[PDB]
Amino acid sequence: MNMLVINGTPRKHGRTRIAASYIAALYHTDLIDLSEFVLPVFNGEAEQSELLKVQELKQRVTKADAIVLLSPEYHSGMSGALKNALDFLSSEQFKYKPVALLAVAGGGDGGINALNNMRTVMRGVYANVIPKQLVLKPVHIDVENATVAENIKESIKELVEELSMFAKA
Amino acid sequence: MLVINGTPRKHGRTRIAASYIAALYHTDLIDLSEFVLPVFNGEAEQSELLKVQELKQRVTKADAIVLLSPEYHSGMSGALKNALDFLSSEQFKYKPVALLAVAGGGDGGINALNNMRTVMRGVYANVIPKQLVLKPVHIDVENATVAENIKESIKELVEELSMFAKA
Amino acid sequence: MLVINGTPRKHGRTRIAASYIAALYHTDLIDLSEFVLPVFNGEAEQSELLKVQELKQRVTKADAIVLLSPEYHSGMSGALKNALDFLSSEQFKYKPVALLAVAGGGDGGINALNNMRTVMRGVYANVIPKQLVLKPVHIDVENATVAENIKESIKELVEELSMFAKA
Amino acid sequence: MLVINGTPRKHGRTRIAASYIAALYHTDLIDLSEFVLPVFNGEAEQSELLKVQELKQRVTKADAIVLLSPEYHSGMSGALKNALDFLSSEQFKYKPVALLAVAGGGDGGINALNNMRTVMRGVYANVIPKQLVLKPVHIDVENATVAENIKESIKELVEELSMFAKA
Ligand SMILES: Cc1cc2nc3c(=O)[nH]c(=O)nc-3n(C[C@H](O)[C@H](O)[C@H](O)COP(=O)(O)O)c2cc1C
Ligand SMILES: Cc1cc2nc3c(=O)[nH]c(=O)nc-3n(C[C@H](O)[C@H](O)[C@H](O)COP(=O)(O)O)c2cc1C
Ligand SMILES: Cc1cc2nc3c(=O)[nH]c(=O)nc-3n(C[C@H](O)[C@H](O)[C@H](O)COP(=O)(O)O)c2cc1C
Ligand SMILES: Cc1cc2nc3c(=O)[nH]c(=O)nc-3n(C[C@H](O)[C@H](O)[C@H](O)COP(=O)(O)O)c2cc1C
Repeated sequence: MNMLVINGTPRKHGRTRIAASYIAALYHTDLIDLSEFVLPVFNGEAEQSELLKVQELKQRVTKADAIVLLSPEYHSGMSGALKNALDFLSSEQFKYKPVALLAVAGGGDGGINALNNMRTVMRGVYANVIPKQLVLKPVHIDVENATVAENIKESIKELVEELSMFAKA
Repeated sequence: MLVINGTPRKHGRTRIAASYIAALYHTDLIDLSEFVLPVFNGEAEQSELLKVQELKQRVTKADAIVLLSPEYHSGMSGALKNALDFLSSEQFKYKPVALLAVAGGGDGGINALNNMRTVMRGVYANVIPKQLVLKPVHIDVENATVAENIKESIKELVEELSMFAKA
Repeated sequence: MLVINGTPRKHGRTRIAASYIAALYHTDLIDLSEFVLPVFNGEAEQSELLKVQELKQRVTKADAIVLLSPEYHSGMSGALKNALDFLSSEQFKYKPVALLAVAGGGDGGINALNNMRTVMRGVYANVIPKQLVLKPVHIDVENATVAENIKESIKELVEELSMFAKA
Repeated sequence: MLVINGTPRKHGRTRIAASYIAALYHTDLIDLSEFVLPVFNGEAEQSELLKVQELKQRVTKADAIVLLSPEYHSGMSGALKNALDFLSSEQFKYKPVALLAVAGGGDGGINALNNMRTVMRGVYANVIPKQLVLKPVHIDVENATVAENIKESIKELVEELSMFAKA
């Protein structure tokens, strides 16, 4: 298609999971849901590299032409679950890969810290993070309807479109 | 005082630095290379896990914490962040914390420190000014200890932490 | 206690916030809106100027500092950073500091806070955990003061700052 | 292509590095050590100033920018930030930008880079992945040029910048 969406929240009832679901559906992308895609904690031993899930993670990330990286803001940073998943990876999978960042925060001043955390880590693996970044609040998520609210759809639209533009370049 | 090793690798350099500090100053030690937690999932039953309970108790008990982490991809280890996701200001509020990052070289270290500092402030911890970046040259793997060159810097770090803790 | 207004704009919101704190908590006040310093150039003759001498002297004399800044382009004001460039850990070492940023809206505020935080610890200052982001809704321009909705948040900020100062 | 020297010091190392790049790739050059601006105050009259109009014009016409800055107190120079405060996304939107920071050594460099990356993204610029930290060893002051050991890295940096600009 050939885009990929990664849900960074490990909570099955997490808001980030809903945002990711919507994007994956509307824009016909691959979807990695960390709430369902449970990895072991990276520990650096050889057998972990043989793990089915680990090989799948690498495979699906490499084939992606562009990645929408979503994460909830936990303690002013990305989820430990998402960071752990990335710890299995490297520039091998991310080099020059167009990445759009989206953080789901709960409080008032939350969101930017998670984004910066993700941007720094992504740049660390030589990814190409696009300028436009998005912070979602509870008001942007329609839990009862398992989708995002109308108020945020335009922003997401622009995010994905800018990502696609960088991907074509 | 409590020392927390943020590297999940049993052979990690960060574990060596953490062990040295813990033994030299007779502190409590939480070693994430042995202290294995499930990946946070936000479930209530998970938060009731004995290990999670233990983590909370030992952190809140601590008068001061030396927080060590390797730099993985310009940030703290996922293992450490995952452990922290189980916790909150209830365990960290106003608690004196000293930051130490072990990087593989180059320009590594600061990103991990900043990541940790931001997260710790997020849980209302009292992060002291002095922060330390260790490189492979500062670690003696053969003898499973730190190199002589960094010992004074570590001493300065701990003593400043103690100063903030007693104040 | 010393309050520093980071906004160079005479009509800026940050100036209103700063003036409020200085007035109600009877503190010293450095207003970069009219405390005009030249652009740092590293020349020795600059440190001879009475304003920079005054800046250094009032910072060292302060028992605790409330550092306010607008968020310009996801960072602290150039005016404030320029003023800080004249200074160093000589004036800031272990200085209790509380951060406050004023943002135009949206997702602004945090970047300026982090910027100031990183710079402040860079000069070895003791930045307290509690930090504030003020939005237009927190500023009562018509009455040239802060809104009632933010007064006790500031109160808490000053309280925590004082606590760190006493200890 | 445009090269911006962030150091306001006429004898700054950053000025040396900037001059090397500007001459090697025959680029435009804005030298803040001699391109003096007033402290931004937000008043309409300032935008009438020749230097301000010049700054805006030369930035917009640039197809790519190499942004250099010394690390002052774990951040970009106040001189550079002040200059950027005059500008906005109107001049930087989708502009390819390569970051380079000159640090006095130690753990310095990353903080200045992060500061610049955050601010640049704040004005909607397109900051490339590759970033460079130059240290004293990478600068030959007596020869008024960069050391041979860093010439390759600088080349790779400019080449990646060109690639993103040709997109
Ligand atoms: C462990 C934990 C830490 C959190 N810390 C923050 C925070 O630092 N800032 C914030 O805005 N929200 C914070 N929240 C609230 C989340 O932003 C909120 O749950 C949001 O919906 C994203 O999380 P979710 O995708 O799992 O639902 C935290 C939530 C959890 C579970
Ligand atoms: C997954 C992973 C990512 C790493 N990324 C970085 C990096 O971003 N910057 C760096 O300086 N070193 C990096 N390294 C090297 C580590 O800093 C090095 O292993 C160091 O000894 C600390 O890790 P350790 O405690 O597990 O030994 C990375 C190592 C691993 C295993
Ligand atoms: C040059 C400039 C850049 C600005 N960039 C931002 C921004 O990055 N984020 C934001 O929330 N507000 C931004 N604003 C709006 C200010 O935050 C707003 O004016 C606020 O009141 C603080 O500035 P002040 O103290 O001068 O009033 C910017 C304002 C100016 C003058
Ligand atoms: C006001 C000031 C603050 C400085 N702070 C730092 C620092 O935070 N980290 C660092 O590595 N170097 C710092 N330095 C040293 C500079 O990195 C050094 O002068 C280097 O040559 C770059 O600055 P320059 O372009 O003016 O030469 C500082 C220098 C000055 C003048």
